[PDB]
Amino acid sequence: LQFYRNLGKSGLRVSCLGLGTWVTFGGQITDEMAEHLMTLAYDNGINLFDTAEVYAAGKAEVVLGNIIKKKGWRRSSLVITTKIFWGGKAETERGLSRKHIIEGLKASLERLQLEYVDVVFANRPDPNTPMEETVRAMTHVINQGMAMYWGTSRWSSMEIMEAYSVARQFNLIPPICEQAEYHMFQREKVEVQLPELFHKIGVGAMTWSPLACGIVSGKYDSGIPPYSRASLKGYQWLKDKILSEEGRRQQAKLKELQAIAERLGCTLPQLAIAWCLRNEGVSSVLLGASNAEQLMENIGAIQVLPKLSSSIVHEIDSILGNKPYS
Amino acid sequence: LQFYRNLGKSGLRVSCLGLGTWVTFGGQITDEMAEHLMTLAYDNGINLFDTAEVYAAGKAEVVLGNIIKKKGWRRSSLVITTKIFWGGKAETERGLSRKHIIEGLKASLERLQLEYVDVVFANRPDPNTPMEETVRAMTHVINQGMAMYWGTSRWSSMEIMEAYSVARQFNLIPPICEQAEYHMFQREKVEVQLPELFHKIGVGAMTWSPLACGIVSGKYDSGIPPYSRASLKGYQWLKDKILSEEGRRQQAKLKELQAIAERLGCTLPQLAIAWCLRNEGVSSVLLGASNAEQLMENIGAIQVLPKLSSSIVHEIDSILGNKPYS
Amino acid sequence: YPESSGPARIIAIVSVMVILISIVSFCLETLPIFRFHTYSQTDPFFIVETLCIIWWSFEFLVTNIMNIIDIVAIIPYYVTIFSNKSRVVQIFRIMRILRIFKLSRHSKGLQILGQTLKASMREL
Amino acid sequence: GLLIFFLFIGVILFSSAVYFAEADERDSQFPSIPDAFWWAVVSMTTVGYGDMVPTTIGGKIVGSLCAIAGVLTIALPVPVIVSNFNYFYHRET
Amino acid sequence: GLLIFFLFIGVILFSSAVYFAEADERDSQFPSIPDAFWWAVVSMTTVGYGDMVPTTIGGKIVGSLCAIAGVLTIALPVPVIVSNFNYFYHRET
Ligand SMILES: NC(=O)c1ccc[n+]([C@@H]2O[C@H](COP(=O)([O-])OP(=O)(O)OC[C@H]3O[C@@H](n4cnc5c(N)ncnc54)[C@H](OP(=O)(O)O)[C@@H]3O)[C@@H](O)[C@H]2O)c1
Ligand SMILES: NC(=O)c1ccc[n+]([C@@H]2O[C@H](COP(=O)([O-])OP(=O)(O)OC[C@H]3O[C@@H](n4cnc5c(N)ncnc54)[C@H](OP(=O)(O)O)[C@@H]3O)[C@@H](O)[C@H]2O)c1
Repeated sequence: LQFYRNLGKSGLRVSCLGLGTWVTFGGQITDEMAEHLMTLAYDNGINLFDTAEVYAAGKAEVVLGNIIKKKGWRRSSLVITTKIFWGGKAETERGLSRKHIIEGLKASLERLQLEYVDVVFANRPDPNTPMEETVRAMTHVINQGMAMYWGTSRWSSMEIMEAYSVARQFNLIPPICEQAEYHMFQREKVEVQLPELFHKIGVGAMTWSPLACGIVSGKYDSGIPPYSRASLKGYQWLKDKILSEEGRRQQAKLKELQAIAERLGCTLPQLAIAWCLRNEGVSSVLLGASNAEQLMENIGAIQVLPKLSSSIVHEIDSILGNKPYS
Repeated sequence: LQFYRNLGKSGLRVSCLGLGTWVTFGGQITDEMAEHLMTLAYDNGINLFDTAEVYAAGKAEVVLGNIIKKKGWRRSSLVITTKIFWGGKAETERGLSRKHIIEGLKASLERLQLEYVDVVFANRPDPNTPMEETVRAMTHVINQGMAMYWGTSRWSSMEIMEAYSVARQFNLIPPICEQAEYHMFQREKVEVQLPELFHKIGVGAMTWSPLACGIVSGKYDSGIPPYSRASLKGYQWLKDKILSEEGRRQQAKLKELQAIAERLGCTLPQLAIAWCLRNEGVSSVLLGASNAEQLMENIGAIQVLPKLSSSIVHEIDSILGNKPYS
Repeated sequence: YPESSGPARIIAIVSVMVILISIVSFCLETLPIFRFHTYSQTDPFFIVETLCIIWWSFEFLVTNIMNIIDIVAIIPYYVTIFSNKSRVVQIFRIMRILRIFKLSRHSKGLQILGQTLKASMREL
Repeated sequence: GLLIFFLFIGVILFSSAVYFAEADERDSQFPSIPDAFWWAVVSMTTVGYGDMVPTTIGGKIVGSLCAIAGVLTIALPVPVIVSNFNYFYHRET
Repeated sequence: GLLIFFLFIGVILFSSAVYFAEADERDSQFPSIPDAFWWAVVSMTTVGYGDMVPTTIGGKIVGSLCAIAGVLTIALPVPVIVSNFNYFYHRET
């Protein structure tokens, strides 16, 4: 019902749906399409756009930056987020050391043609760096005005709490969000681990791959369609996943879920996405889309949200048979 | 076996071998040679380069800076370190006062044609300045983005711990490394004093003069070769050291070590250097080289490292007869 | 002799684009959006290029200044083609530009400037 | 026509030289040849904006000539056009 | 008079082109046409301050011509005035 929500407990208001750029921008789709996708989204009230240095060797950031400059949107109306970790082949070009966080964010900013991002993310945890160093770097780039807030991605709740306590120990800035994978076939962390952090230290969740790369859409119910992500060069791993025995077992369940969708009056993707937004602990879902049709459809997930009754949810849990042990 | 290791416990990854610029760059060798040395090293995976304001009245920094700009290497793939202390004849141009640390690092940066160094070092301790002032200056230049980390050089472990506790007291940044001399005829500090600091507060060692200025190479087994460092104008002190009674006593032992080398299948320099890397407490060894041959040979030290068995080490200790009292 | 009658005349237009586009391509190479066997060096900027490289060497046989405008318009090419399987030859990629001079064979205004120069050496 | 043709020549010609003369630079203000074009025109016509200049020596040599050649180039077809106005102006006078 | 009239023409003309060529820009140094005027004059007269230049391609094309047209424009009424001095100078000599 509420289209805008706070990222965790920070004062930053993001749209419950955001558009990502992985695989697509600079890669699978044309820049014309990219611009169309972004305009469509922006005009529909989506203010959150996620990217990363690693995406397309940096091309994604360039394209996203290009569009923002061309459309001439007000920077204050946007919320750009970017992730740092893999910034090159050199030893010193990856990880969360002070050296890379600074050099990496500075480089991404250059590609984005922006003075700063609203939230910078540690793309994944780094065991080779002390937490204090990392929190100091994030805090540094924020005081330097290169970022407004910082978050973690793929961190255990233990590491998130470590960062938080380290921050309190040295009077630094705590992270305000965690970017966790979350969809019907991947629900352990967002439903068990993260909730406590939300109520304890205000850390919120910004989940990715709501459709499991398109698996949960239902487009694979009978083989690998042409031009689908699974068919792209470089995504054989996705193809394997879909054709595997578990891949089959999964598809068999989407068939069961379709009925749920029909009852709710929506489409499977709309349900899968609205599903992700049923818990308060989730601030936003980062959508993926390779064409305008997909995006225009997916945003409809907002209308489904009010119908996800306890009954409907329980029913879904039964069909999936994988509700995480509380 | 591991070519890259963390500097102390920081998140900064340096190659276990680095190339220095003392005596050579801007001084004994031509810039053509300097460029050749650096390219050779860089191409071989060495990412660490040490220099100082004091070297060649600043010329070394200029040459190093020139090469980096000409080769156009990615700054993020390099780790430049520089040392500060002796920056001029004027009273206020030396020491570790806030005034000199800032002015000195800023000047070195200008000569280096770099926006910053990865690690700035206090070339030696300064009894005329309170520790708090020094730690505040180092922390300042780091927040100002002129350096990524800071270290100490030629400091007792007591002073290193003072800097560390002072840092914790005022919420400043602790040093992450100590640049200590270390070779077969100089082993007290690195083997006794520094290890505790490594396990207690993560401070690592970046040792210099692994060949004792070329003494441990064996090139002086029968006199002072021409064009050797000992023969340079301004290095009579080195010449004296080599011809002294102790100088003789030393050479007599290298003869004994040669056999060890032959057994290991390597050359004396390769052994002397690999020797330095046998302890975890040592993050990296800064090599010196006046020509391509020397550098290409010395890097072979990596292959020897795996052969330094307890037996071999004990044997060496016996020959040197100077293992520091635990 | 281009404008010999019309037929052997339009054989000139097929030399125009083979230049007024040979140039167009030589510039798109330097483009950032298009850039040991790679440090030096199949590829379009090598495709439509030779698509005329031999097209030149054709009339190159079918002396004088106006003619040297086609010799050098192909010399630097086969020069680096010739060794070290693994800054020389640099003086030859930058000499590919001279190919623009091949225009003088159809630009009277241009060739006019030609003599206007030699007839002014003492001035320059 | 002649004026433009010449320029076009001097331009494509000089833009290329200044490039392969800056190519090796951690500052080269010339992303590529098509980029230098702007510089070429601005230099030859003696405007001298400054929003693009050679930093190396080769480039500054190249540029020197580019300035000189600029004058000579323009100062050829122009005089004619000058006369054509010289006439027509007084004719209808 | 003619000199000024022409300029005025080339100016109002070129200031407008460079505008509708930069209009769509997150950097356009031309708030509006009346603004470009300054640029127009400075370019046509080959001064080239730099305190205002085209950043897009369209603008740099427009500007190219503006430089060329600048020469032609001025180089028409001027020659006359040149002669008028050529005379008077030696007459009273
Ligand atoms: N934090 C991290 O480490 C991390 C990791 C991964 C992703 N992310 C972020 O999360 C974003 C979303 O991830 P995602 O792309 O995997 O999301 P997703 O929602 O799981 O998948 C989107 C993809 O599925 C297909 N699809 C979407 N809607 C569809 C529809 N209605 N009908 C049919 N097919 C449809 C499209 O692929 P095809 O049309 O090509 O088949 C589209 O590219 C990323 O762009 C990125 O910003 C973050
Ligand atoms: N923290 C400090 O205060 C401090 C102090 C001193 C040095 N350092 C650093 O440590 C670096 C290394 O010091 P260093 O130069 O004394 O190192 P070293 O390894 O003790 O000596 C290197 C020198 O020995 C000779 N040599 C090296 N390899 C050889 C080989 N294979 N065969 C024969 N001769 C060989 C060369 O001198 P010749 O060929 O000229 O005889 C070369 O210049 C310096 O460049 C500097 O960056 C730091």
